[PDB]
Amino acid sequence: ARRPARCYRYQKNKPYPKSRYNRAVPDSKIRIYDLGKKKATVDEFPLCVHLVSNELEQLSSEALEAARICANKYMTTVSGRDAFHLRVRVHPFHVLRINKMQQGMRGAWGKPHGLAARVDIGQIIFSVRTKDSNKDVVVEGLRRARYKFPGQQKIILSKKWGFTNLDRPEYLKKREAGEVKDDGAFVKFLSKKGSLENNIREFPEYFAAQA
Amino acid sequence: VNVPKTRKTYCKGKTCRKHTQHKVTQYKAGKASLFAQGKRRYDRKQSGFGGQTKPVFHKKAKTTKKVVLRLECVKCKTRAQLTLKRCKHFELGGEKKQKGQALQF
Amino acid sequence: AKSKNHTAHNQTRKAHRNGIKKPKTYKYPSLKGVDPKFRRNHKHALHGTAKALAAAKK
Amino acid sequence: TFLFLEQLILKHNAHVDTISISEAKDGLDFFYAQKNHAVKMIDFLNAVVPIKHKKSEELISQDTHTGASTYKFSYSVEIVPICKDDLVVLPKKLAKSMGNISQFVLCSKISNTVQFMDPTTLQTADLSPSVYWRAPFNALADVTQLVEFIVLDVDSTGISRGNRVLADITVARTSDLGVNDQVYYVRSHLGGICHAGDSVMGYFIANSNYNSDLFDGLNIDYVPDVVLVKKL
Amino acid sequence: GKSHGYRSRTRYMFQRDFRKHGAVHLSTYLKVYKVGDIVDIKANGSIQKGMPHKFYQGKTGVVYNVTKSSVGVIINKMVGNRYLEKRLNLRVEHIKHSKCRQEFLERVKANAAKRAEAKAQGVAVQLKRQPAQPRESRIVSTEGNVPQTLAPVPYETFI
RNA sequence: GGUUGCGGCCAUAUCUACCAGAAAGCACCGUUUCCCGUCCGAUCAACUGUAGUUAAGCUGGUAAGAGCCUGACCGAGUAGUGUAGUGGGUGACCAUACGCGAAACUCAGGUGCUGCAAUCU
RNA sequence: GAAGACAUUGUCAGGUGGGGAGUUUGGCUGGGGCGGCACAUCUGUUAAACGAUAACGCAGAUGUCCUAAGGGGGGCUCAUGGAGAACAGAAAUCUCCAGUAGAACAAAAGGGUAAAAGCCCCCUUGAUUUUGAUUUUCAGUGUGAAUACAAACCAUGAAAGUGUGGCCUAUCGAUCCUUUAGUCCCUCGGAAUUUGAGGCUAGAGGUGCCAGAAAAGUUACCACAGGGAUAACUGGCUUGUGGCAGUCAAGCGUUCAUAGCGACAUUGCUUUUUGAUUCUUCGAUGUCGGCUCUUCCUAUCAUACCGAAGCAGAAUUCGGUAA
RNA sequence: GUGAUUUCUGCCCAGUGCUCUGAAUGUCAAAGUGAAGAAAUUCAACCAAGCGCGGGUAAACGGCGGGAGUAACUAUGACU
RNA sequence: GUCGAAUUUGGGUAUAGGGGCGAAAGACUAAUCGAACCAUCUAGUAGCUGGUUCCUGCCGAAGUUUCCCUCAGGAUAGCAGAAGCUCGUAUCAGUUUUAUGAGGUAAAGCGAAUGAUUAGAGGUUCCGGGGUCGAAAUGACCUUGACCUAUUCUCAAACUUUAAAUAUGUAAGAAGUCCUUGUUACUUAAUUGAACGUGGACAUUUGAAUGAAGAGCUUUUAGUGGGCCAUUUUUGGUAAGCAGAACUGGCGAUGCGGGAUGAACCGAACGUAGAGUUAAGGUGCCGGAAUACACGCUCAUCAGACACCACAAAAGGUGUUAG
Ligand SMILES: [Mg+2]
Ligand SMILES: [Mg+2]
Ligand SMILES: [Mg+2]
Ligand SMILES: [Mg+2]
Ligand SMILES: [Mg+2]
Ligand SMILES: [Mg+2]
Ligand SMILES: [Mg+2]
Ligand SMILES: [Mg+2]
Ligand SMILES: [Mg+2]
Ligand SMILES: [Mg+2]
Ligand SMILES: [Mg+2]
Ligand SMILES: [Mg+2]
Ligand SMILES: [Mg+2]
Ligand SMILES: [Mg+2]
Ligand SMILES: [Mg+2]
Ligand SMILES: [Mg+2]
Ligand SMILES: [Mg+2]
Ligand SMILES: [Mg+2]
Ligand SMILES: [Mg+2]
Ligand SMILES: [Mg+2]
Ligand SMILES: [Mg+2]
Ligand SMILES: [Mg+2]
Ligand SMILES: [Mg+2]
Ligand SMILES: [Mg+2]
Ligand SMILES: [Mg+2]
Ligand SMILES: [Mg+2]
Ligand SMILES: [Mg+2]
Ligand SMILES: [Mg+2]
Ligand SMILES: [Mg+2]
Ligand SMILES: [Mg+2]
Ligand SMILES: [Mg+2]
Ligand SMILES: [Mg+2]
Ligand SMILES: [Mg+2]
Ligand SMILES: [Mg+2]
Ligand SMILES: [Mg+2]
Ligand SMILES: [Mg+2]
Ligand SMILES: [Mg+2]
Ligand SMILES: [Mg+2]
Ligand SMILES: [Mg+2]
Ligand SMILES: [Mg+2]
Ligand SMILES: [Mg+2]
Ligand SMILES: [Mg+2]
Ligand SMILES: [Mg+2]
Ligand SMILES: [Mg+2]
Ligand SMILES: [Mg+2]
Ligand SMILES: [Mg+2]
Ligand SMILES: [Mg+2]
Repeated sequence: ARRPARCYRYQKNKPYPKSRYNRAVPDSKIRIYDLGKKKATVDEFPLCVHLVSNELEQLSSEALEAARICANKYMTTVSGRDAFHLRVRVHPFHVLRINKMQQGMRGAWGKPHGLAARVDIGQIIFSVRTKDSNKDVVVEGLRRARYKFPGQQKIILSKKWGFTNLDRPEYLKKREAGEVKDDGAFVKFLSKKGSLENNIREFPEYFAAQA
Repeated sequence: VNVPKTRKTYCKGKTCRKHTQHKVTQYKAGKASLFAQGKRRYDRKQSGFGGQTKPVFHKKAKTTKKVVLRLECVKCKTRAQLTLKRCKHFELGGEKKQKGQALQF
Repeated sequence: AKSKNHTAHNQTRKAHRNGIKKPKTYKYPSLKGVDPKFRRNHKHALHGTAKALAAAKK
Repeated sequence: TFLFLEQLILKHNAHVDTISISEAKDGLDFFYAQKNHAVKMIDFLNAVVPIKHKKSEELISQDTHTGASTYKFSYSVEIVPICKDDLVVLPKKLAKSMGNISQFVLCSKISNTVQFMDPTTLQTADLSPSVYWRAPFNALADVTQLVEFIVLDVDSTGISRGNRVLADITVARTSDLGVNDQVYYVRSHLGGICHAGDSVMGYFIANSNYNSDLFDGLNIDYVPDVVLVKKL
Repeated sequence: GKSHGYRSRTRYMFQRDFRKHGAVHLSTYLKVYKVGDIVDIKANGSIQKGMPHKFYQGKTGVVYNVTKSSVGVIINKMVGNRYLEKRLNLRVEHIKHSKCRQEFLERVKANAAKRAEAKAQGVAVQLKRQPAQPRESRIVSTEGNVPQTLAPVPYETFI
């Protein structure tokens, strides 16, 4: 069934997603994208590590599947299965075509083959949030996810807090006051604009000046 | 389609030149009639030795004719023609659309 | 044997050998296409100003 | 006839040997691994429906070691276009030969061969594919031209070869029954199964402008005003 | 096969803008056009009568005729090694005055006044528009404004 | 300045929820003989300004409002892109040189302007 | 002797007549055939923000349906959700609140439309007469479709106004022949009258191969003019597929990942496979296999010397130099 | 047409042919017959063979399948 | 093989070309047969192959548009030549600027409509169902999806509020601007307007830049209607020295210097000579020109050596060098 991954490597053809014109497409190989302890608060896992692509390429749906298992399998055995939260950012939507078949080219349009990603230079593929002490397991876990992909990707230690859009000290500036509150998985911050009636309903710690 | 048996339109005919009542029916061919210069020329050209001396049409495509209407102004009896689009069914007089009847039987 | 079907190569080169010229404006355009009711009057209007200058310059 | 054929193929079940099936505008394609599998199907089709066909071939390899030149075959089958319940004008010579039947006919059975019936003077006549294809014609009006009528009374006259036939049916139009007064009275083959107050379908020839030359070679006055195809 | 209808390829062109559907505003109808006026064409989608063909969208011509609810515009269209001269009969929703000609007309009154005033003043005019000349000298002060020294920054990731 | 008739541009004019309206005008509101329309004088029709109201409509005000509208050493001279080289790189792609230059995001302010006639403590 | 106004013979007329003659037996086309129609057209997209733009590119539609589903005016608000009403339930009818269209507008798709272009009523025939100008397709020819006027006659509405078919983009056809309406006007040429025939202006009967022949097969008995503009074999580019090699190592190998078996992924080389293409050769490069005989490659079956082993010995397995 | 001798040569006449001491008012040329008209002309009845209708013919051309059900299972070169 | 007969054979005689003869092979019929030979009609026709005869000078193409039983061909526009004619600073320009239009690609967006899509958190059950406590309840106690509330991960050739760059329409005056009061069967309640006018006023800073071997017009006729390549955008296809498009530059039709060699790359486009100077490329020897100068790197028991270009990858290395 499968052709080599060298064939459907580079972004040549236009985005060809599933719709009312394509209709029939095969199921995606990758299915669940979040792994580890995914019912965890923001204060638990500060240290964030990314897996960043350094090439404008396509990663197939089964390149991510083999990569996601090996990163999880190493991190579960060594550091324990509830010492992290792995997140696969990349979703495979692009449908690849194959000319599986009066003459040769006398009528030649291909059938759907499989789903693939469309990754760009500096894009994040895998995102992992963890404790401060448990870094070396995450760096070596993503190392073995790197062998399953083609091209060049690199691991980066994030300066941000967890999955937040905030730095190490900037989150600590606002979390000490009543300016941040937990959402569920992610987080909610105080806003100066909006109705003043429901800015007092939520955020009970702010508007006091004491503790 | 369906049309009324009568129509109220512009007669042109010296005494008329206004809107008047026209009777409506339907255009019917008219017979071939020998002694016409085509049929005199054709019957000469076929007679003798040499066989079929003209084309004979087979490859037909259409399925519906156009509808022509003889309008006869009831005052002057001045006839006047009028043409419609192609259609499979065609009648005239009554059989009018009602308010909102569902399918029956 | 198949052909080459269509192109527009060399067509813009051919075009400029002889200009691409404009169609020469004229003082007084044709009243072809103009409202009949207006022309009908304008005929009679100039007949009068010609006859007015003809009677003036007599 | 295709919808009938799709049902008939399943009962006896000649399909199985195909790799796959695709479709096209006016039919569908069947694909077979072996050549002898596709010939049984055409022999089966020859049995149950009127057809015309032919085969042509495409070459591929031509291996210089023998027993494998490797050809690929294509059989092009055409079903006869006159459906089961159509209204048909026959050609004049054809009509004289097959029993001296009238030119203005309904179809009957649409089996291996096509068979016609004359609704007024009950009569039957057959037409084999070989005799059809050599001089082809087409139906005057199809199933999509039927119109709803309401039967009032049936006066039987006599004959019954096999269907209790020649019923002088008095009928009136469904759009006419409510409003307007008009009645049509017509002899018909539908004698054994016709009852008063029943809705019947049929061709209503009085308001139809056809364009058939065969019909143009008819007797604009020996032709029946109303013909009823079936009960219901 | 191919399809070259009278309004093919006009999906977003004759569209009606966002939050500007419905009835056209009366100032459209109360504007008075005369023979000679320059007008830009832009087809309103709501009004189907008197419409232009997709070619004349964005073209600008002269008026030549005026009648009950329309104007005759006359455009130049190019074809081969040539320009032909084409005559339109558009309804007044699909048309509006060229503001470039209205800019010109006001400058004609300015220049006639300059010449009228120049004779009363005493000789010289110079009424042509000169393009942007190269700029003159100046002494930029450092009084409460000392130069701020800058240098190139080092690379940091932040991702 | 407020109202009324007719408007121009058609949310800085809307929406959610609250709050105030002297004058006059709008309004709700009372009647069914007549022209008129209804299953119904509810709507539309006529009559009365009489018996009564600012309780609604209407006008303005309020809200770290929703929306909408203008800016800003806000993001950003970034994304994107016209032209150049016997530039780099196995390729994918990436730098440099003459130029043009966004959107989301952010912050700050704003919450109808005006024409003709009439008419008002 | 027989036969006899029958036969026979002559002219015309119907039937039969591959026994014989003459002729024909579309095009596009990743060779040709089959299929398809890209052969006349329409929406979206390909299409790279003026216009134009190809492929047997992708997603689909057309040869109709309508006396209203046309013209004018009037009177209303739709999809859906929520709250209530005996039989009545997810679906019946009545009542209220919300509702920028999420409804509907004959059929493909894209625009358009809210005191409407939608739904319900009243009145109607402007889907009429005379002919010219203009737009699109373009040669600025025809065909089709449309735009705005003019000169008449009408419909509707209190009125301003609106109406020359279907809210808009598709829904169709020359010359010859036949026929119908008009003028009831011209001509039949020695002169007349009535039959008959011919003309002028406007429609209809049709050619979907849609700017428009009247048309079945076969050749393995074959011919001619040409074609490497084009197939069948060597060669070339390509390498999906085949073959060969790493990398990571799932399961195995009683304990034991890596002595050795070795799945799936991910990176390559080969031209000993087969596809894809049509550059060379059609005024000809002899188209299978075998026999015979030289030489070259190593990706080494044996033969020389070695290293590893889950190598006691024997018997093996794995790897290195080496053709 | 088949192809010495020996032993055989099955069922089938719907189809295409071939054929008939068979039915008769269905079709149907030219000449002639009547009617209508001033005449040129038009409209009717009549009508040969063949066609169509019905029998015969396979040592004429030829052809010689399927499908359900029969008190477990089994469905026959049976029976329906 | 056959060799006493369906035997072999001489002379005579008969059968003639759509004819003969044939114990049947399309066999034979004077080296001729799936229709003999000879002369004439006949210089039969060919959209197809081959050839087409002296020198120099000037100008110098096309493989594209529409229609054709059209696709190896014609008609038609186009590009080309020739002959001119009316005039003579002419108005124009494959260009910029100023002023002003048009567009839905790139990007962006989805805590905006449309369509896809990963996670939790808060709620709501008379309402898609199960379990727990049940005589039932428009009941509670647990739950998995549906929708609701603010959040969150990721997208769209045939989705979109916003929206570039490049490419594209018009204007920058004498055929113009202002006053004066005439003409009309059109238009207005109204000599008010409308369109063209008489008379008067305004001139070479006459109203942005740059340019202009002159500006305009007519007639007529050749060849061509197989193209191919390159940078960027691109559809088909796994790919191709593959198939199909978009703008520009080229080869074809073109030599000269450079890339050893080469249709298209880089430089540069040619009458006949002398002197100087350079381009792209080079300067050990072949080979005209520095075994120049300067700072470094690298040692290879397959070193490496100049765009297009004649290939190399994942993965490794206490080799050595900077961080
Ligand atoms: Mg004869
Ligand atoms: Mg060509
Ligand atoms: Mg084509
Ligand atoms: Mg219209
Ligand atoms: Mg009341
Ligand atoms: Mg009232
Ligand atoms: Mg109040
Ligand atoms: Mg606010
Ligand atoms: Mg015959
Ligand atoms: Mg014969
Ligand atoms: Mg013959
Ligand atoms: Mg062909
Ligand atoms: Mg074909
Ligand atoms: Mg375009
Ligand atoms: Mg309508
Ligand atoms: Mg005479
Ligand atoms: Mg016609
Ligand atoms: Mg015809
Ligand atoms: Mg033949
Ligand atoms: Mg053969
Ligand atoms: Mg033979
Ligand atoms: Mg021979
Ligand atoms: Mg070739
Ligand atoms: Mg040779
Ligand atoms: Mg040789
Ligand atoms: Mg070796
Ligand atoms: Mg026999
Ligand atoms: Mg024999
Ligand atoms: Mg039989
Ligand atoms: Mg028989
Ligand atoms: Mg028989
Ligand atoms: Mg018989
Ligand atoms: Mg011989
Ligand atoms: Mg000659
Ligand atoms: Mg030259
Ligand atoms: Mg033709
Ligand atoms: Mg040639
Ligand atoms: Mg577009
Ligand atoms: Mg984009
Ligand atoms: Mg797009
Ligand atoms: Mg051609
Ligand atoms: Mg080619
Ligand atoms: Mg050439
Ligand atoms: Mg050159
Ligand atoms: Mg080289
Ligand atoms: Mg260059
Ligand atoms: Mg030297």
